[PDB]
Amino acid sequence: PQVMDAKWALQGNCVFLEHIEGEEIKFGTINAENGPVARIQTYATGFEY
Amino acid sequence: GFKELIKRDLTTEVGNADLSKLVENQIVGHCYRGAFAAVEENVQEIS
Repeated sequence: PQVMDAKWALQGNCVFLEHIEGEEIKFGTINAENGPVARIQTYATGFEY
Repeated sequence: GFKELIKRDLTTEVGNADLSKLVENQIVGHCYRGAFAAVEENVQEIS
């Protein structure tokens, strides 16, 4: 295309905490990152004779 | 005159667990039973 499209992807986040008997464990989180965008131009030259 | 009524004699099923606490499944027993006694059959004694 004239201009590209960014790549997307999801990622989970969690950390292991010490779990002492019968406590509630704290959940993680999900997040997404996106790539950049690139584009393509045009060039041309010629001659007349 | 004595009748033993049974639907499920015994069923030890693993119960729901709180994974958030890391507690194991609740082992729970269960029986669906009943009895039908009478007085025409029985005679009491003493000693």
